Amino acid sequence: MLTIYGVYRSRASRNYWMAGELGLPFRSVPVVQAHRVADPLAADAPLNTKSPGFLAINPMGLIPAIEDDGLVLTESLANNLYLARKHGGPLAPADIREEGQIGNWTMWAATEVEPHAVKIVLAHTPEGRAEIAACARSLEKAFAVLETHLAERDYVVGDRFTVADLNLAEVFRYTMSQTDLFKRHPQVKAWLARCQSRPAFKAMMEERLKEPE
Amino acid sequence: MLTIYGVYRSRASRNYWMAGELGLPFRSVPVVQAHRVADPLAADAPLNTKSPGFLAINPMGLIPAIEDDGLVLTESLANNLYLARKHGGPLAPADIREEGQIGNWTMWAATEVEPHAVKIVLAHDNTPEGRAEIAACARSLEKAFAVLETHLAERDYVVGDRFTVADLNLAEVFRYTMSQTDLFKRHPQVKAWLARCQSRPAFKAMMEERLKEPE
Ligand SMILES: N[C@@H](CCC(=O)N[C@@H](CS)C(=O)NCC(=O)O)C(=O)O
Ligand SMILES: N[C@@H](CCC(=O)N[C@@H](CS)C(=O)NCC(=O)O)C(=O)O
Repeated sequence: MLTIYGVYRSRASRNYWMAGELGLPFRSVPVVQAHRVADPLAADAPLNTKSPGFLAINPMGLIPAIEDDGLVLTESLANNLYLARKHGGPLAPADIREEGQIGNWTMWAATEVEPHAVKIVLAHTPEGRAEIAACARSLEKAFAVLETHLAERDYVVGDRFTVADLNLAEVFRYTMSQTDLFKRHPQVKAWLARCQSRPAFKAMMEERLKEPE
Repeated sequence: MLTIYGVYRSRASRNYWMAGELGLPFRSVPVVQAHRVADPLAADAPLNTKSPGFLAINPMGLIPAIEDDGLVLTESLANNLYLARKHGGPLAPADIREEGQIGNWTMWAATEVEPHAVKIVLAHDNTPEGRAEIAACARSLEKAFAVLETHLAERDYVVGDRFTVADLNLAEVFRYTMSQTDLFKRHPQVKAWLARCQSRPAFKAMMEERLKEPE
């Protein structure tokens, strides 16, 4: 069985959604970020990223981690590529060419988009604008590239929803506060709505909503 | 024949090394960073990341890009995973579990090591307060070094007790940190692992070509 370590209000959401798309039963262990807990090492602290039990399985001290048949993996987007390769189905690459493409879009998201995106979710006056207008403009390159790629496509790879769309959608979810950025990239706007209208996404976010902020 | 776009004095070194490890024939197309070039769009300009001809290959305008039978891939570390998977041999994952592990280490390097590593090399290539800004980045890397150090206590390589694409990927990210001698001093197993990776003939041959390019 699959075990997923991490609260839904974290990058673990990427793995909960993927598991849902694949139809996998899983066990959720709601490990909390150590900064959202007042004194992480107290006996009555919630299970968190600085707990020795958790550090024994992910020495990096970050969520998510998943454990599948003894194998522990600790990188959210890569976790998803592994689940797709393992379990197959339409979300998985169908040939070596798609594997390259899916891998390429996933790493592009991780290195060129996520770092700026996540700062916006941290940010979320003239001072609040400048810090956001900086991270917003950074993303113009990324948005433009995806926008052009989606001119004649509904999905990034193989004319169907894949793990590449799922990985990307979750990174781009961090940017949704930037209304203006989406308005000038309508193909990305349409694509992200298309990804988020899926039942397994809805059902992930409903579980997520049950955790206090 | 594989085409690799990018000068060796770039992240394309990662793909040149990998191709060499795999014994793949490739065509090297030098593409420089547009900021190193006086007039990137002028007709006499060397091919660069802002050249329309190149932008038609990789719309992101970054190097490396590899082209394999029409398929264009544009993320150095992931390019190597693709090459390993396609061509096989001992650098490639032998099964789904190793694929998981090799993928995890690669994404860890990309998201958790490289950003700080890059800022070392960018400041170090290009002051009393300057030595303090670097120490901030150096401290952010302690975590990552410690984790790899622990993992290497009783391993010579990160996965499957042999040199794989995960080692090659990590080695190239960690090369960016080599100026930070105190960090390596305090993590002798990482230092020994890096030297072991760099002792390999394909790495030496990649660095020999690299050294021909001006700077
Ligand atoms: N690259 C990792 C990043 C993991 C990560 O940064 N996780 C955060 C939560 S979203 C965390 O656990 N932070 C620990 C803390 O700040 O206390 C991944 O994508 O899984
Ligand atoms: N994340 C990509 C992109 C790497 C990247 O940004 N490369 C640099 C040179 S190593 C570049 O293209 N610079 C061109 C410029 O922006 O001037 C990868 O790892 O392949």
